[PDB]
Amino acid sequence: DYSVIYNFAPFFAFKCYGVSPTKLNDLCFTNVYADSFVIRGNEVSQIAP
Amino acid sequence: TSNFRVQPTESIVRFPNITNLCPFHEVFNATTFASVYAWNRKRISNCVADYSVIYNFAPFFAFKCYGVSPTKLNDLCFTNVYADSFVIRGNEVSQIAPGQTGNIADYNYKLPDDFTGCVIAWNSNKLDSKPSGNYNYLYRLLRKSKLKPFERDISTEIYQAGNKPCNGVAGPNCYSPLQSYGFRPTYGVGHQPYRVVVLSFELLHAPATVCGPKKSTNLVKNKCVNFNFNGLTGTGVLTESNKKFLPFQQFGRDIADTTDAVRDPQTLEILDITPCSFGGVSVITPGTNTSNQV
Amino acid sequence: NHNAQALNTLVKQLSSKFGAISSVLNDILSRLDPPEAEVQIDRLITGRL
Amino acid sequence: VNLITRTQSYTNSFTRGVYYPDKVFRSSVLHSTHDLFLPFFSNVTWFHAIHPALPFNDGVYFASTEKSNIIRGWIFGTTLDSKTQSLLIVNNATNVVIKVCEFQFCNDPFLSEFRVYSSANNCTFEYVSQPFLMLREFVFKNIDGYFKIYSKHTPINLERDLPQGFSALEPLVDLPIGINITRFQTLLALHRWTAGAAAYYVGYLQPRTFLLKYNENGTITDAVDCALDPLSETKCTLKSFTVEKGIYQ
Ligand SMILES: *[C@@H]1O[C@H](CO)[C@@H](O)[C@H](O)[C@H]1NC(C)=O
Repeated sequence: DYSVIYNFAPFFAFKCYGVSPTKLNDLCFTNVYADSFVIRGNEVSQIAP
Repeated sequence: TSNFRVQPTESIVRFPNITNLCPFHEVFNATTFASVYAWNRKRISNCVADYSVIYNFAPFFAFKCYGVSPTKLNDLCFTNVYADSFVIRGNEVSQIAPGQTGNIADYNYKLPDDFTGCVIAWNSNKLDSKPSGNYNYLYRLLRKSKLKPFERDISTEIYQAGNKPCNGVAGPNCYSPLQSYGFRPTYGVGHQPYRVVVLSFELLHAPATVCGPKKSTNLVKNKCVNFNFNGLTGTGVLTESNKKFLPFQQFGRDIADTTDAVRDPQTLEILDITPCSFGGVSVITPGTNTSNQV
Repeated sequence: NHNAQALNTLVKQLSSKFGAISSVLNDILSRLDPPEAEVQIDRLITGRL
Repeated sequence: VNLITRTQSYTNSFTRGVYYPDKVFRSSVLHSTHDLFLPFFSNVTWFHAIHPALPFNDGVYFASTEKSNIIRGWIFGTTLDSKTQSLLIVNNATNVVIKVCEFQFCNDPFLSEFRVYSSANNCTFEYVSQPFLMLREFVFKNIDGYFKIYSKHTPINLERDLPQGFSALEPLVDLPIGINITRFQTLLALHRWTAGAAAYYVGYLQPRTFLLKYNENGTITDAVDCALDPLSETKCTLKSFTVEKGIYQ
């Protein structure tokens, strides 16, 4: 249930590449991998395919 | 061997007559501005469009034209000229681009992905900061869904993050989407105020009504010239035609889906457009050893 | 009739978008930045070829 | 309060509602367009108004057969008050007035224009042109930000003229934004009040492909609705009004 993600604070960069953010709840996935770390603000734009 | 295209000889521009000018000033000097959530969208129509006044103003931080070449702005004709004036922070200027997503892009003002026009952003920090605080400029950072292109939302909706409505009061999962910009003179680029005017154009089959200044040289009939009749540029020979166009418009076409006939912005004379004479050239030669005459 | 049909099909497909913004070459030439102009011109070329 | 009562009947659209898709001239050619057209042989609501709002859908075909200018305008809006943008057209004996102001409308507005609207305030667009009204057919269309009214006037002998009558875009686009228009209300004209009757014809437009025939003079003379019947679909897929005997996929 990805609604809890929207329940948190506003996101500076909520960028979805291969999946539409609105279609997340409808779709089914095989594996989910959560990678968490901390970077500076100007470094966020480097985290992209 | 080769073709024989009858190269054109002269050029005729016959843009319609209005010989007036554009608001293009009250959409740029206007003493006060608008918010990004509440952005003034003015339709400029009936004009001559001298974009020289734009270059006459202060240097522009990001004078990026997406659908139109910036230097070729005066040559083409456009149906509707739109002035969209608002103030956003410097780092948020990049968010105003077709195909680019961001908080200001999606929750305040979303340009179409196939947008054609020019974004004119210049720093206005000379006189925008006051000791009291520039709370007038506001932006939306929360909305139920993504904004459709060219959509405006000024209503303050109570953000119902939880499964129960906030009932218009503050509490858990109860935050106002609107946020006031903080403008300080000493802040670097990224928080300084920036005045952004978006020139939205719409190329379609209605009278130009707005076409950068160009004086029409007279017409040249039986001959081979370029024609520019309300933006449709081409090559052909202008001849008197017996077709009887109804008053609707001028863009006459034939079964070949080609501009057979056109009406000029002077008389309502209808001229049939025929392609300039051309063909293929062939060399009849005997054997090379026999002779060199061809 | 078959010959006329083929010729008409060619002339009609001269106006196809083929994924481009517009079917008119001069409009793209006088309207677009040189890289985007090259991209759209290449699309039109592929379609016409 | 409510002082206008309308009676509804249902009738057949026959072959009306064909309009020019674009301002492009054509001669002796058959053209296929996919547009918001009036479907052939559809239900048409006939309203008689005696001394009441309607939805707009994607477009409305409005027909009148009146003589003594009983209808004198139209009203368009979403909330029909000052809260949302509206579009008011009035047709006096001298000119047409189009306003995109924030007019607040009565519950049953009717036709000096004191009774139609109570107050006027900040507007968006205003247009003054020659009067629309001089069988009057109008086609409304607000799709790509523009507002389009197409008009035509034909004589009367008996009932709706079955032969095809094209609608020409004379009033042109008003260049409005028109906001999320969702409803439509008509304006009947009373006098300085014994009796009064109206002859509204309301039909709805729908995405549908039609084939149009242009004569040698550039005028539409006949049309075929591709979805009406298998014969019409065959005519559309053959790009010809005449169909030779045979079997067609
Ligand atoms: C076409 O227009 C001409 C005017 O030159 C007129 O004589 C002729 O009758 C018209 N034909 C039709 C079918 O309207």
